[PDB]
Amino acid sequence: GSVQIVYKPVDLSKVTSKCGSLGNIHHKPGGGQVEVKSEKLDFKDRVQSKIGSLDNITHVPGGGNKKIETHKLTFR
Amino acid sequence: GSVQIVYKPVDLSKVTSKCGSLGNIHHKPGGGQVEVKSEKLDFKDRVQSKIGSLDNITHVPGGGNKKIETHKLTFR
Amino acid sequence: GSVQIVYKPVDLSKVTSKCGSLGNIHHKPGGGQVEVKSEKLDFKDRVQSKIGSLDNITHVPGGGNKKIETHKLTFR
Amino acid sequence: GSVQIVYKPVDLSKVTSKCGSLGNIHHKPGGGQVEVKSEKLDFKDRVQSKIGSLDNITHVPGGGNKKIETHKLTFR
Amino acid sequence: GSVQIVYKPVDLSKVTSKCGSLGNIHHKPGGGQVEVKSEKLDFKDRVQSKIGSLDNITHVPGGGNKKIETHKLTFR
Amino acid sequence: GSVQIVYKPVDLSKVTSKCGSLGNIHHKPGGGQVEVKSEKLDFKDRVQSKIGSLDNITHVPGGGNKKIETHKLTFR
Repeated sequence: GSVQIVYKPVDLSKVTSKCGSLGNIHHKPGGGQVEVKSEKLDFKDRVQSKIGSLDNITHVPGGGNKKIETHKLTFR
Repeated sequence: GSVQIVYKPVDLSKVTSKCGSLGNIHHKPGGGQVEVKSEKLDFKDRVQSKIGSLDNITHVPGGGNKKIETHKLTFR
Repeated sequence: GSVQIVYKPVDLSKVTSKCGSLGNIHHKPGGGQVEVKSEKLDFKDRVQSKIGSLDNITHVPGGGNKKIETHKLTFR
Repeated sequence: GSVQIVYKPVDLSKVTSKCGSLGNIHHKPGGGQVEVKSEKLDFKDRVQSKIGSLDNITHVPGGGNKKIETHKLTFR
Repeated sequence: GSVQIVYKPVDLSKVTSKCGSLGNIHHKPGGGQVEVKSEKLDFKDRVQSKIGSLDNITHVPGGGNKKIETHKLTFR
Repeated sequence: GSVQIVYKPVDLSKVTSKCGSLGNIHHKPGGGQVEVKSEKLDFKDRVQSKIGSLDNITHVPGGGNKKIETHKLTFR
């Protein structure tokens, strides 16, 4: 019973993005107000909490192409 | 029972980004107010908390291409 | 039972980013106010907390391409 | 023609206010945003302008009784 | 023609205010944003302008009673 | 023509304010942002301008009673 696995992917890809000019981006928030009123937290595993986070972002890349992959062979 | 694994991926890829000019980005937040009122925290594992984080970001890269990958062979 | 593993990935990739000029980035926050009111913390493992962090960032790289990878062979 | 004026008002008044206790007043605005876009102003007399005034007030007096009066004899 | 004026007001008044206790007043604004964009101003007389005034007030007097009066005899 | 003026006001008044205790006043603004963009000002008389004044006040007197008066006899 010669188990045999020849796992062999190939990949010849491209993720291009040609752009002319990024200009005149304004972003002027106006404050606000948050108020959490809790008692206890008991986080236990892989928790990713964000309690009462008033914030702003301006993510303006000239690129932004993401090519995520994943492989796995859970042999038993 | 000669178990055999020939795990062998290939990758010939490209993630390019041609851009002209990044200009005139303004980002003028206006404050705000946060207020958390908790009692106890009992974080226990891999916790990633952000309690009451008033903040701002301006992430303006000339690139930004991300190529994440992952492999695994959990043999038993 | 001559177990055999020939784990052998290849990688011929590129993550390029051609840009013209990064210019005229302004970032003028306006303060704010935070107030946490807790009693006890009992962090225990791999905790990554940020309690009441009022802050700002201006991350403006001429690059920014990230190529993360990971491999693993948990043989038993 | 002995013109005669015997202008003579009297006033025996009271403006009282008995109160027990002023307590637990909260006032938590949430920001906002204004934007005026004008060209010219040409104010000329007794003008009382307030252009684009984002503001807040908390006027909590233990009194507040106002007794305004006015007299006049424009004789000719 | 013996013109005669006997202008003679009297005033026996009171503006009282009895109060118990002023307590627990909170006032927590949350910022905001204003933007005026004008060209010329040409104020000329008794002008009282307030252009783009973002502000806050907390006027909490234990009194506050105002008794304004005015008299005049513009004889000709 | 013996013009005669017997201008003679009287005033027996009181503006009292009895209070118990002023306590626990909080006032926690949260910033903001103003921006005026003008070219010329040409103020000429008795002008009282306040251009772009971001500010705060906490006027907490134990009194505050104001008794303003005015008299005038513009004889001709």
